Amino acid sequence: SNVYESVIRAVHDSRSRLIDQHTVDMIGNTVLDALSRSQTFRDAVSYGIHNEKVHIGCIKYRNEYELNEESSVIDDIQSLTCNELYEGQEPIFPICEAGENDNEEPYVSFSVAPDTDSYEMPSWQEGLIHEIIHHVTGSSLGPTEILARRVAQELGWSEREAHLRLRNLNALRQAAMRHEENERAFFERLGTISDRYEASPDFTEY
Amino acid sequence: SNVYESVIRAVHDSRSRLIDQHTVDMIGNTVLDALSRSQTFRDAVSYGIHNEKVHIGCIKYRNEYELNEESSVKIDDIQSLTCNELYEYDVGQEPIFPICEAGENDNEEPYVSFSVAPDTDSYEMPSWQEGLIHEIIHHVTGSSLGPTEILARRVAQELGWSVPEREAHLRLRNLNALRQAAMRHEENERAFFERLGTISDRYEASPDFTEY
Repeated sequence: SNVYESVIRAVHDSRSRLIDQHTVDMIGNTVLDALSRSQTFRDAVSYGIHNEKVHIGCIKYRNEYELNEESSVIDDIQSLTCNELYEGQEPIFPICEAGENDNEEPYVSFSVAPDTDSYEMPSWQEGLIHEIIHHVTGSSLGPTEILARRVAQELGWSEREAHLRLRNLNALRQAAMRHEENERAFFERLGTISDRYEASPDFTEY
Repeated sequence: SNVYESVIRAVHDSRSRLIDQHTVDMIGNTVLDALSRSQTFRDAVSYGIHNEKVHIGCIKYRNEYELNEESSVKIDDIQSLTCNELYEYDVGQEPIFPICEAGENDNEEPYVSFSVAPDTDSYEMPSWQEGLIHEIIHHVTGSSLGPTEILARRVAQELGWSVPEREAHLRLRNLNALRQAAMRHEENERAFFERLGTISDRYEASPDFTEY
């Protein structure tokens, strides 16, 4: 509860490295739902407090991506089009990792949120929690996937490699399509953040 | 701290009288953003706790609607409403509008009924959000008019949100948010209105939105 507000502000402090407001909300909604309802997320979080691992409140969030080097497109992520997301030769996929900056502050990079009630949401949420789990439990594997599975089950959320890929793809697509009226800037925001550069925290470019 | 968890669970417990997961989501985000960053809102919430008014963690959420009596179209009930009918006729002839109310049930337990939430990043979101805060302001300030109106605009400005003439804008915001919600569930159109009717009859629907 000391921790709910810290996380809320952490999420607010993450806007400039995230793709859209929708992703800002999904993150808030899911991390805090887990924190409230999931006995194993709470133990894992609590463990990190009491064992001098990462305090959830410190964790900030990013939508970092990178080029696919089995592609047949290059250039940059900031110069990609709706259509290129439809022509495993996919331009990009996101950096899904629990990292820390040069200043040793912990962050989670992960896919852009899919749309509410899409098929790919429950899996997205599980993934996000999984990466958080890496930080709070001190882990840089089986144990953490299992752990996240349990959280996902406790919360009622509904080959692995391929599935993971199409999930990460449409999520990109869904987000893109979301802003089709602002396509160019969406990608110029995405390319911006993937270059570890800080964008509009109020998404003024929408 | 203590109130943040209380609210996340009020919301969770509010699901069965809420129209969809998006609205549940939007409510949660909006109330916690206000509680995190708005000094006026926190001042208002504190007051209610200290002075034996409503604790916010007490408050549940509803999307009750009532039929527009002054509407030409005859539909027997909400559950009977159709999308084309929604889309079909504009303000002043709309079948139903939101019940915006800071009420309580017969156990004196507090609730806020309010419009369904409009789409993410839509024109109506900021005003919706401000209106949700308004209704909560009524509970936590102990009230039952301009003072609360003013408090609410203040909260909205402190947070960076946007916004007779007022009524029209409001009435149009309400209707457009209903149209967006309706369109949001185009694959389950009949269930959308069945659920809206059930909530509007003051009965509980499934907390997991199993009809979608």
